[PDB]
Amino acid sequence: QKGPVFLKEPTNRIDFSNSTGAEIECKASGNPMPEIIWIRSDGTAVGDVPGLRQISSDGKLVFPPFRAEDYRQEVHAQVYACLARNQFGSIISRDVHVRAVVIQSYESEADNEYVIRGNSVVMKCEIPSYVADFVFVDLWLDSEGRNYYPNNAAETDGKYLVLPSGELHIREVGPEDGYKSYQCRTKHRLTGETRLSATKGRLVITEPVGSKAPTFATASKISSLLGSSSSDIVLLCQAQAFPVPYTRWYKFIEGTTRKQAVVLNDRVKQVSGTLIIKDAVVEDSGKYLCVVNNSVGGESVETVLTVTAPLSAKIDPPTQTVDFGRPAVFTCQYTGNPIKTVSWMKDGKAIGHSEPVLRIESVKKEDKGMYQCFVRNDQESAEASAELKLG
Amino acid sequence: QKGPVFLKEPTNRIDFSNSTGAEIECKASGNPMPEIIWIRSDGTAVGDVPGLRQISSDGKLVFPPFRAEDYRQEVHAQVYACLARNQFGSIISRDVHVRAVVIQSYESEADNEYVIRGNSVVMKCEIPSYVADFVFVDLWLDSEGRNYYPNNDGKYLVLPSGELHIREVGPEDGYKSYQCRTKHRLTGETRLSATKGRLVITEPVGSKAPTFATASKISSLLGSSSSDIVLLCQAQAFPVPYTRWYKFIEGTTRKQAVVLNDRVKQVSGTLIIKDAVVEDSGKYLCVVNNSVGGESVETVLTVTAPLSAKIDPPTQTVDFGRPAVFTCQYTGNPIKTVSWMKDGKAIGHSEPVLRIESVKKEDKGMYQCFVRNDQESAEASAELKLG
Ligand SMILES: *[C@@H]1O[C@H](CO)[C@@H](O[C@@H]2O[C@H](CO)[C@@H](O[C@@H]3O[C@H](CO[C@H]4O[C@H](CO)[C@@H](O)[C@H](O)[C@@H]4O)[C@@H](O)[C@H](O)[C@@H]3O)[C@H](O)[C@H]2NC(C)=O)[C@H](O)[C@H]1NC(C)=O
Ligand SMILES: *[C@@H]1O[C@H](CO)[C@@H](O[C@@H]2O[C@H](CO)[C@@H](O)[C@H](O)[C@H]2NC(C)=O)[C@H](O)[C@H]1NC(C)=O
Ligand SMILES: *[C@@H]1O[C@H](CO)[C@@H](O[C@@H]2O[C@H](CO)[C@@H](O)[C@H](O)[C@H]2NC(C)=O)[C@H](O)[C@H]1NC(C)=O
Ligand SMILES: *[C@@H]1O[C@H](CO)[C@@H](O)[C@H](O)[C@H]1NC(C)=O
Ligand SMILES: [Zn+2]
Ligand SMILES: [Zn+2]
Ligand SMILES: [Zn+2]
Ligand SMILES: [Zn+2]
Ligand SMILES: [Zn+2]
Ligand SMILES: [Zn+2]
Repeated sequence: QKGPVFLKEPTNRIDFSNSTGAEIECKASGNPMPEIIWIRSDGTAVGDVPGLRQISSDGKLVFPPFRAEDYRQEVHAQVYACLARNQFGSIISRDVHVRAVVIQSYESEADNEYVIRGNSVVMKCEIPSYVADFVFVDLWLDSEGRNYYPNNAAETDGKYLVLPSGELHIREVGPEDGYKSYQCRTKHRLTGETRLSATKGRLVITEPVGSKAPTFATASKISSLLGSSSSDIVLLCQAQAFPVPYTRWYKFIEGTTRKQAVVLNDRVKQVSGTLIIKDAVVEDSGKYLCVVNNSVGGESVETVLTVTAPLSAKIDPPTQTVDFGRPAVFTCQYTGNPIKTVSWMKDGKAIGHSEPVLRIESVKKEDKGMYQCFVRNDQESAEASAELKLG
Repeated sequence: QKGPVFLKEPTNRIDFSNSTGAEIECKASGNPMPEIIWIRSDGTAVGDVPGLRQISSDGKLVFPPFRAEDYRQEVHAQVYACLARNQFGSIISRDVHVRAVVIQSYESEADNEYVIRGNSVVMKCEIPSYVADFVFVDLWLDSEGRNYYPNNDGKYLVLPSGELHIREVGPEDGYKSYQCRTKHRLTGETRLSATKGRLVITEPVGSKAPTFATASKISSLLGSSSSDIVLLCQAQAFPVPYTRWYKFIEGTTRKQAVVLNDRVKQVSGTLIIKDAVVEDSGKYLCVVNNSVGGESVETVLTVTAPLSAKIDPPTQTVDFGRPAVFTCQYTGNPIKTVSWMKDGKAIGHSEPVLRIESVKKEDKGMYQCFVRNDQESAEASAELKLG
């Protein structure tokens, strides 16, 4: 009757630990019911590797736990896929990127941050490059025993705020905050075990010796950051000075030298120089300018934001019947941000086109089969299925 | 008989401590002996605040040393200027910005850096942002007593920006401890790192895709023309990756790799430029790659040549209604905005070439060309006589 249609596909990124292991599933339907075949991204089938990779009873790729010594790259750190197939044609899933990571002991360095009294500060949990993806801050803790818990910012009103980007924001530091010391404890999203910071950060408060220029923590006059759609994103202004200055956030109008001021809502909030875009959307993207002036002068810093949305695609029509000699067109409709490549596939084999509209002019008995459009950006991809028929 | 021009033009930026003190001197030229007046940037004149600001004889301005408590902003941190006058009119001295520093007893933290063996790492001893305008790192030291040095053997290297670079990080390197010595440029007072940097060497096991220190895909940087400039690439991968630095073309997606030679060198992921030119200014790209993966980061760069200029002709005479023109020959990088002023009065034109084909009776006097940018400046003048 019909061709294979993908129901449950795995996720673009599958990460796990050598102690846990993983078993991933792929589901397709149609008449006759297709059989699920596991393959690499280049379309080559994968066999067992006893102790590492084994295909189980029903259509399920398994990665049992393993010694750190038994780690094998081509098995664990790999690009995978899922192939559903029957009489009509074949289809491939979105590329499934597996990275299995052995448990590797890590430590968090809470950095002492220099400040002038009256200025607000943000102190950071320094985390190594390699665990940064798998680890984040569970909470903040001081020497006095007060836990500062991380939160979506509904209420930005308070002395202490733990913001979603993982830092601890303190409004207008003073002597009372001077002899307090702070720990950050982090959680591994695979293991789920918590670890306190080894070194404790402390606020070092200088006094308004002079009156000076605004000074950012770095010489960088431009930055960039990325955030998801539903996430609460945090831009930063780390500017420091005396006398304590005021912050103004602006957003650039695209492709021109003309700026515009950021409108604050119960959605968009400001704390010190910290801008909070909480409950974001793609249109929040653009070039931003933080501007801090004081009595002695002023300086400014650019920031490039890009909001990403989940890639999804649907082919119109899911199926169509045509007669020999008549044109048959397929149109791939997509969402998510950003987009780089849209590409077409036939029965598992590629067709060079960058266009969302696939147009065959005169059908052939050759052209009968299954069609797919592949939408992709660096960190993500998606798969929509389609069938062709003849008369 | 004739009008003024600037012979002695004090430095654009002046810094000094409370213990040292400082002084400035400004002459020009011309006839009769020009009135040398010191003015704050907006043309209001400035008098004495004795003990700090007072005008010494010769019409020169001195800043005597002072205690910390007596400090007041308007005199110390401020932008001053200078002006000369005859019947020929006035001319303004360029941007002078002045600062003074009370001793904060600066502290410097040596930051622990966590690394997978085989990967080259950069160590930064972090100086606070406010004092960083002066203090720099002269030397680095470890537990063994090893003295490193600026270097403007090929393993351990300190850069012109002051950080310490290590390549092929081994187990021999990590279980040491590191600390840096910082010297202040307005005093000469040195000091040793408060804390001691520990290098944690982690055992590579599972293969890791290249990751950077921060999520930011871009950075900006700049330096003087004659300076040796560094471009950081901080990347850690297992397998240890290979860093290839490209360079873009202005406002285009076009790309080319770069020319490794005597002036433009490379160490690990670090692209180093020796004594440079404004022609090196541009937008670069750092791509890191290994078997598992790897990604890219781009770095903006600028080079700054000194601002200077003059007007052609330096002087001329004209027939009352006959054309008179002045063009500003400019150099230095970047060049933001040229500005014209009549006897210090601000009269706008954005063109390097300004002309008057119709002369009034009152246009007799001095004229200037101000070449300006964010923090920097230069000035030169010309004058038209009516005959
Ligand atoms: C996945 O790979 C991991 C290594 O990358 C494996 O974990 C390691 O396993 C070895 C021995 O199998 C442990 O060494 C033992 O340590 C215990 C004491 O406990 C340890 O406690 C923590 C670990 O969380 C830490 O403080 C120290 O490493 C302690 O050693 C001793 O009693 C033993 O005699 C032996 O020395 C490693 O400690 C451990 N590393 C970890 C957990 O980070 C893990 O077993 C692998 N999984 C599978 C399924 O093979
Ligand atoms: C705050 O400081 C910024 C610079 O850090 C000022 O922005 C511009 O600065 C350039 C060069 O310094 C000038 O050419 C522009 O004219 C400035 N902008 C404007 C709109 O004039 C900014 O003006 C300062 N704002 C305040 C209130 O001090
Ligand atoms: C070097 O790393 C890049 C980053 O993944 C590899 O991939 C290309 O990266 C460029 C950006 O510099 C993109 O424009 C291309 O689309 C990427 N192509 C692919 C196939 O990923 C690149 O292949 C690496 N170079 C090698 C392996 O020689
Ligand atoms: C400059 O200020 C510091 C601040 O403590 C002080 O110790 C020093 O004596 C001052 N210098 C003079 C010359 O008074
Ligand atoms: Zn992919
Ligand atoms: Zn630090
Ligand atoms: Zn799909
Ligand atoms: Zn200036
Ligand atoms: Zn650190
Ligand atoms: Zn001059």
